Amino acid sequence: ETTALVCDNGSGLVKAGFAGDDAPRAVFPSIVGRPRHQGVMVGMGQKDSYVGDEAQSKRGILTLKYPIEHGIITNWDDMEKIWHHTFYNELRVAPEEHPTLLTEAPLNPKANREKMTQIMFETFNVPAMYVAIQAVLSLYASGRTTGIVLDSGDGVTHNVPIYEGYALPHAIMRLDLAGRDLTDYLMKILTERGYSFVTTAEREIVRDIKEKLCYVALDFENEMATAASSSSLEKSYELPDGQVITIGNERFRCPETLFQPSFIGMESAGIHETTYNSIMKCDIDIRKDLYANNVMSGGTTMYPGIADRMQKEITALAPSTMKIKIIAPPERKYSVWIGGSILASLSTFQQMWITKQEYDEAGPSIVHRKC
Amino acid sequence: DAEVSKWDDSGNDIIVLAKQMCMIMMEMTDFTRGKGPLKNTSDVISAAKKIAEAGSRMDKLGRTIADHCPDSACKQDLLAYLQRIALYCHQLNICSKVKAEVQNLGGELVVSGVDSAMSLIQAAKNLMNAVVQTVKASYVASTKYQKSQGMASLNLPAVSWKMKAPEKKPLVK
Amino acid sequence: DAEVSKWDDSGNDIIVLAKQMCMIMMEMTDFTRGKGPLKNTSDVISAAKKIAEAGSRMDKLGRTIADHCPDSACKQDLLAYLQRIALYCHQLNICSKVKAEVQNLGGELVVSGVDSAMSLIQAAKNLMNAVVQTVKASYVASTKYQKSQGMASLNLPAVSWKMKAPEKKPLVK
Ligand SMILES: Nc1ncnc2c1ncn2[C@@H]1O[C@H](COP(=O)(O)OP(=O)(O)O)[C@@H](O)[C@H]1O
Ligand SMILES: [Mg+2]
Repeated sequence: ETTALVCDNGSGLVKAGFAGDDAPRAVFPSIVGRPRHQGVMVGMGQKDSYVGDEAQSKRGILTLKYPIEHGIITNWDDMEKIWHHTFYNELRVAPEEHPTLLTEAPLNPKANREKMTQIMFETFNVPAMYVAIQAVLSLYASGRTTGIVLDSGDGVTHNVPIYEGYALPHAIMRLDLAGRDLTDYLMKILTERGYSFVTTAEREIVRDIKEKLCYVALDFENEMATAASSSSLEKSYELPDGQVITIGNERFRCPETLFQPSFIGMESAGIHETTYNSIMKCDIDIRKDLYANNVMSGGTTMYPGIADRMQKEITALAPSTMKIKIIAPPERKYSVWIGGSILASLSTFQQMWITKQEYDEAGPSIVHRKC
Repeated sequence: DAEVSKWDDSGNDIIVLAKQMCMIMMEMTDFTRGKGPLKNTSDVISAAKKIAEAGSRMDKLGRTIADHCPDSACKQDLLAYLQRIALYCHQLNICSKVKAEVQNLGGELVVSGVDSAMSLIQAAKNLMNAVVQTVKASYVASTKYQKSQGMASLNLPAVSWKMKAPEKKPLVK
Repeated sequence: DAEVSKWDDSGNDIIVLAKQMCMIMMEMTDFTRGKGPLKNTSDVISAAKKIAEAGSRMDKLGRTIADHCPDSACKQDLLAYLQRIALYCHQLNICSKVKAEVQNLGGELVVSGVDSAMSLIQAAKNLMNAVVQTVKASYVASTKYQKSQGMASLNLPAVSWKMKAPEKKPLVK
């Protein structure tokens, strides 16, 4: 009765569904495209915004905007179009009778979740609401209560170290390098062969390139010496207009900026010594249980060979007696949602919602106290 | 497509109409393969003037809901598809009368069945691809504003629309 | 651990229930070294949905003792472990449906036995470690408040719990 909704509204992809299930009912990209050309036929027009899946079948006449950049909602009029699309047009539910479980990255602005609270209560009129952290929900879905979670998505990657249900907020690190900064590095790195992708609708083609041909080399300075001696690493890809491109050493140079972020001009360290500098800011008694429970979540952690590369780079930093086990589940793209369906369908969680009656005695500043 | 096949025939007046039009268009799409009741081009013209008449009645059914909708920000997703139905039925009326008189003035050797009546299938499957978004944008406009005055007089509850919740997306592969 | 092995099988309802759950957990423990009746991953999922049902009955039996305690100063150590077994069986129910669909969609080659079914063993080791504290916190609340009215109606004397006195500590070395 009154099954809750779990809407993980990440950057780049929106995953929604019902609480208590094991798979999302709605996975569509988080874009709102508007037409940029001149309409000549009468009737084609009077429709100035395509949201989600029909803005990628009809791209090529649209300019595609992302409302969430770096985990922060930049466009508050286009984010209401995606929430209106994912309730009525995509899930086919009425939000007046279901409580929703939203999802936010750590270390975001406090006025980002202050306006998600205002929108769901004064526009969609949900009975109850709750805003959770991403990397705490990918420990629910992993069968653990202790561990350190590297959650690499599209806007941000962050580490949250948790020991026996107790989080250490002084050791939560956050990078703004993520998967969308590997798409924009692949557009620049492909111009050395002649292929120039420019437009916003041509960035979705080079995004589909990195999901199919890109991988992580276990030894980078050796792999660049065998990518030039022979041509056994090259693979071909067919564009939507029939042209065939050929990619050589740009298959592993694109996910290598997660481990060497000096390729994009960032001064920060890689993701292998960000997940280690946050272990070494935890207390000494719990470091043996974080080396062995190293949960990897999110979509950008799905390259072939990102687990065997990351075990190589923490064992070179950790002491030689610790064993290091990296937990990469096969379904780790939807791990943040599955732990959201676990938490919202819980028997002891049902007194932790922010009810609509509670929203009147406070303002939108109640979400900081209750979450 | 298969979205119309995922509905039930015991629905309201719009879903029983939108499922009749997909049964007409299913007779025309396999004419490219020749596995239907339409034998030659002279049945494709009579079927195209049938789907253009049924499509011209959902323009009338959709506009009664667009008049009872009180919010001006809600009809803009609905009137954008009622203007595409009004065009795609006007092409199917006139570009069937053209292919009727070409068949009489020239004979049977002029039109070749497949790859000659494909101007009638293309204008029909673009009507069907613009008629499932005026039963989806009309389902939103009749249940989001159900409690408003005027919409309840149409007698269209949310249980009358026979659309279900979608299927679970696959986790791997 | 070996504390459950030191209990007798002729006890009351809670001791005979916590003896069955350690027999299920011992079938998943040796699967990490491959010496158990559970041969592949498809038997670990059936056992994890079995230990999540037997562990969901001690949440029922543990709450018939927690409400009969007279004051709220003694059940704080009992409700703290009853809320942990509410979480550890909800993970075992849902993360067994998730690992059943991954085994069904991608096939049997995606799961690898060891290092793939360890997400169910780790959530079951934490259920067993939070159910032997639920026996020990319920043994205290059943004998410290035995003479009060309400606790004697459960028919739980101190002799029904078959837990013995601990061993002598070693003096040297
Ligand atoms: N096979 C893949 N290889 C590399 N990157 C991938 C792959 N599949 C998805 N991604 C990336 O994952 C991101 C989308 O997945 P997800 O982490 O759920 O996104 P978000 O957190 O923005 O909702 C995108 O940046 C996409 O490029
Ligand atoms: Mg995410």
